[PDB]
Amino acid sequence: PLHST
Amino acid sequence: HLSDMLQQLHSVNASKPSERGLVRQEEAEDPACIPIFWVSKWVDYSDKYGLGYQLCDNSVGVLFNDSTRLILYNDGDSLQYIERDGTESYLTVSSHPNSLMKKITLLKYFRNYMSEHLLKAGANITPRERLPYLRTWFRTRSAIILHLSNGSVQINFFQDHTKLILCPLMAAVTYIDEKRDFRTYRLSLLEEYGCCKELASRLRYARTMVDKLLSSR
Repeated sequence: PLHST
Repeated sequence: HLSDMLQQLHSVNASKPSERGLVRQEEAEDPACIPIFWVSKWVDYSDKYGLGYQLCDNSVGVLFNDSTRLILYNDGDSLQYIERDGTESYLTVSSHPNSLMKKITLLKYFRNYMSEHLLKAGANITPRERLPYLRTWFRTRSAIILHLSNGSVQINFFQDHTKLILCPLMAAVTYIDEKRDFRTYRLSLLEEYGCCKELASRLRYARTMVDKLLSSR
């Protein structure tokens, strides 16, 4: 993933 | 800080907390050891600009690709800039050297994205009462590892959304599980009372991540 949840 | 963290993790792992008698994990909880800061949101745009992040106090930071850093305090205007040589400068979004125009604009974009989207990690946590910045970070297939300037190391696991926040000053670990429930444990108390295999496995992984941080300083 390139960003958090 | 990292060397101390390694020793703390080595000590708990060597005690085999999940492989002995009755596990009394609850007795290892210490709410007084709750961290003051952790990373609540992050954006990896390192392909071009860098790693943007939000701390739990709603402050934001960017570790740019050129190893410079910009930190926006939670007042939404006060800025700290850290150059390559480590020089720390203070300014605001409105009042800044023209040379920082691009970087400030980038921070704004990161900030707005993390204000509009994404969940706040540890939203249900009351933080304990000069901001820490992101010293370094890296990713594996399974996790992102975030090392803060206050010595804390945070590990977010991608697949199950579980997280560890390790602090070498408190010698403690905060575990956020799949249900977003959280507990803070004193590492020495995990040696004393044990823990479940789930936490034990993640602490073994954490040790290997700290080894990577130390061997790549």
